[PDB]
Amino acid sequence: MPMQMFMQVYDEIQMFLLEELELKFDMDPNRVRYLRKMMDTTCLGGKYNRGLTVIDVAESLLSLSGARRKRVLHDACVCGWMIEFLQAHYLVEDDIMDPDVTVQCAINDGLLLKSWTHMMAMHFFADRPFLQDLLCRFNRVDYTTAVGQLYDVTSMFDFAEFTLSNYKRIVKYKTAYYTYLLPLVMGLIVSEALPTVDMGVTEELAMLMGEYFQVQDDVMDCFTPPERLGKVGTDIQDAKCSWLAVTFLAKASSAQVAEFKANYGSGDSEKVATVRRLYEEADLQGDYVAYEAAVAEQVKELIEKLRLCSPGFAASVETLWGKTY
Amino acid sequence: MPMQMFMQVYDEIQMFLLEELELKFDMDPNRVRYLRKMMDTTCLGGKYNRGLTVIDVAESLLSLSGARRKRVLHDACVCGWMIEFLQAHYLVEDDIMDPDVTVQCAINDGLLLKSWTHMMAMHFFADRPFLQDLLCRFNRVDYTTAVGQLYDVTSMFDFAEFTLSNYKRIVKYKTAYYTYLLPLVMGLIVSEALPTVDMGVTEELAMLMGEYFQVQDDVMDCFTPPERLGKVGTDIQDAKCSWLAVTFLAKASSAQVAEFKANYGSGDSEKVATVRRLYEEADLQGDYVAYEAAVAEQVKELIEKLRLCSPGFAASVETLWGKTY
Ligand SMILES: Cc1cccc(NCc2ccccc2)n1
Ligand SMILES: Cc1cccc(NCc2ccccc2)n1
Repeated sequence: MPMQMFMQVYDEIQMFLLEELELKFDMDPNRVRYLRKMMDTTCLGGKYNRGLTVIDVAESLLSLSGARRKRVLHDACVCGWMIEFLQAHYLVEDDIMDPDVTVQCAINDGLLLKSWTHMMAMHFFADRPFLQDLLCRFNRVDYTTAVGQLYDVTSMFDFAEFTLSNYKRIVKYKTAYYTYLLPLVMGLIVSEALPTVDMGVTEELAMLMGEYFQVQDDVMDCFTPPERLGKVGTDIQDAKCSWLAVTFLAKASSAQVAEFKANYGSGDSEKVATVRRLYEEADLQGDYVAYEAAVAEQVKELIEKLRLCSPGFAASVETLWGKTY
Repeated sequence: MPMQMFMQVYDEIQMFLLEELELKFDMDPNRVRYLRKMMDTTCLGGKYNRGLTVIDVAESLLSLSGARRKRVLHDACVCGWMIEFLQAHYLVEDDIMDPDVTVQCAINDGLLLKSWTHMMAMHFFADRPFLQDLLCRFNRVDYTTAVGQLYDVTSMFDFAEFTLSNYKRIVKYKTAYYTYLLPLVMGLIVSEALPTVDMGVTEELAMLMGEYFQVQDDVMDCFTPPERLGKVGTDIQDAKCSWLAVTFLAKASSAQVAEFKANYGSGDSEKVATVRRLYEEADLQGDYVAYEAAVAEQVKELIEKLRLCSPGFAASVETLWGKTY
C-alpha cells in the first residue's frame, strides 16, 4: 500500500512536470519524451528508502495524533519524491566527476533534477502554509550536502585531517542531513506537528544513524567483493578519509603508518592489497563490530527520550533505524 | 553612489556567508579563506549590469511612489547579488563543459554559488513578507534557464530547428528571463509594488531586449576579432543556432545551403572562413542593422504603454534598454 501509493504519485508528479514544459515552456514532444526517459532512469530503480521514510513518519502522526488524512499522505508522497529527485541529482553530479554534447546533457540533467524538486513543491504545496518553511529547510539541507562534499573531496589536501572527529563532520554534512534528518523533518512538516518533537534528540539520532550507515559502508567498500557489493570499491585508490583509514592510523605502529602513507591513494593492484593487508593485520574488522554496537546502544537510548513527548514519531524513527541496522 | 553601495553590501553578504560556515557549519579557517577567494573570483570582475538594474528599479519606485527607504535599497542590493551569484553559477557550469580533484572542486563551487543565493535570501529577507514569493519566482527563472540551454545544446540534434521562432525560444528561456525579466521583477518585489505594473508589457519588453542583445552578440561572435571581442568566437565551430545561421538559411540558394551544411559545425580554419564568406556574400550585416532597428522601435513603443500605469517603473526599464542599445 505505501510503495504502491508512492509509485502512483510519481506518475502524477511526472505528468504535471512534463505537461508544464509542454504547455508553459513551449517544449516539443521529442524533448518531452526525452525528459520522461531521463526522469525514469535517474529517479526510479532504487530502494526509495528516503522517500518512503517521509510517508512512514506522516502515517504515524495521523492515527496517533477524514479529508485531512488524504491530503497529508499525498503531501508526504510529493516530499518523498523531492528527496528521491534530489538523490537523483546527486548521483548525476557524481557521474560527471568520473563540443561533447553528452557532457552538456549530463550537466543539464543534473540541474533539471534539482529544479524539479522546486517545481513539484511550488505546485502541490502552492496553498499550503508550510511552503516557505519547506523550501528553506530543503535548500539549507542541500547547501549542507555541498559543504559536506567539500570536506570529503579535500580531506587529503589543503593525513592531518584523518581524524575521527573530521570523519564525523564529513559524514554528518555530506550524508546524514539529507538521508536521515531531512525525511524525518519533512514528515513532521506535512503532518503540521513539527514543534511537537524534540529536534535536539531528533538531530542527534540522525547523525548517529548516518555515522552507523557510513562505517558499515566503508568496511564493505574494502572487503566485500564486487559481485556481492554491487560496485567496485575504490576508497583506497581515491585516498578517501574512510573509517578504516582513521581507525588504522590510531592503532598502527610508526613503520606501519609509513607503509600506509607510501601505499594509500594509489591504483596499483598490490599497493591496494598492501593496504588491505595492513587493515586485516590490525584487527579492524574486530573493532568494527564493537564500534557499531556502541552506536546502536546510543540509538536505542535516544529513541526513548524522543518518546516521552512523541510516542508515534519515535515509532517511525525506530523503523528507519531497522533499515540501517 | 549606487555602485559604491552595491560593492559595500557584497562585503556584508560575504561576511555573513563565511561566518555562517565558520559558526554553524564547523568550517576550518583554511577553507573559509579558500571560499572567500573563490567567491571573489567567480562573482566580482564583471559589469554587474543585472545586479545594478535591481537597484535602479527600486530607487525609481521610492521617490516616485524614511526608514522604509533604507530597507528597500538594502533589500534591492541583496537581490542584485542573488542574480550576480547566479550568473557566477552559470559561468562556472560553462567552464566544466569545456580522481581529478580540480574537477570535483569546480563542480562543488557551482553548487555552492547556487546555494548561496538561497542562504542570503533566507537571512536578509527572513522577516520579509515576500520571501516565499521571491524564492519561487527565482527558482522558476533558474528552471527556465536550464530549459533554455536544453534547447540550445540540442538545437542541431534530435537543420530543421534552425528557424527564427526556435531561435527566439532559445534566447527567451536561456537568456531573456534571468538577464532582463528577473532583475525588473526583483526590483518590484523589494519595492512592494509588484501588482502595480502591467506584467504582460513587462515580459514582452524583456524578451525583445534579450533578443536584441543576443543578435548583436551573434554578429560580433563571428566578425569581431578576438582582441576586440574579448574572447574567441566559436559559434560556427560549435554549430550553434545563431541569428546569422537562421537568417542565412532563409535567403541562401539551394547550392549555398549545401555548401553551408558541408562546412558548418567544423573546426577547420578554412571551413569557418567559408562560412563567414557565405555570411558576407549574403549581405547579412546589412540585414542586421534593419532587424535591430525594428526591434528598437518595438521597445520604444512598449515602454510607453507601461508608462500609463507605471511612470517611474518605465524610467528604469528605459535605462536598462540604453545599456543594451
Ligand atoms: C550519492 C551522493 C550523495 C551525496 C553527495 C554526493 N555527491 C557530492 C555532491 C554532488 C553534487 C552536489 C552536492 C554534493 N553523492
Ligand atoms: C553565461 C550563461 C548564461 C546562461 C546559461 C549558461 N549556461 C547554461 C546553463 C548552465 C548551468 C545551468 C543552467 C544553464 N551560461
